[PDB]
Amino acid sequence: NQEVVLSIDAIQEPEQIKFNMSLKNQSERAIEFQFSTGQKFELVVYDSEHKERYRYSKEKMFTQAFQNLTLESGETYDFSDVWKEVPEPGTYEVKVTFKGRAENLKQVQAVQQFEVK
Repeated sequence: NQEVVLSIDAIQEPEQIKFNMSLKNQSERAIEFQFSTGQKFELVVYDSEHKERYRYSKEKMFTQAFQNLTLESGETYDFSDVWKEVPEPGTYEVKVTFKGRAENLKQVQAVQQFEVK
């Protein structure tokens, strides 16, 4: 029913937490996304008081380059990130937002609860 779908998988590792994402074109048509900088996504890890614990974007510099990307019918754009410190046990939420903009598409974002144990 939705043309594009973003999935998030959060996996607790020994030294860190890993986030695997896949932006999937489920439509029958190719879809173009445009970006105004090199940055492809944003990822933010919220705690139970909605304070930010991690932001992919902090500590990074992106080129001010326009980009033009086509996701074919069925194609996925796969991407991941590592949060380099396990926090304390509890439930958290990761919100990934895709920075590419498709004509006649709401911006693509997903959220995902995950427990650190």
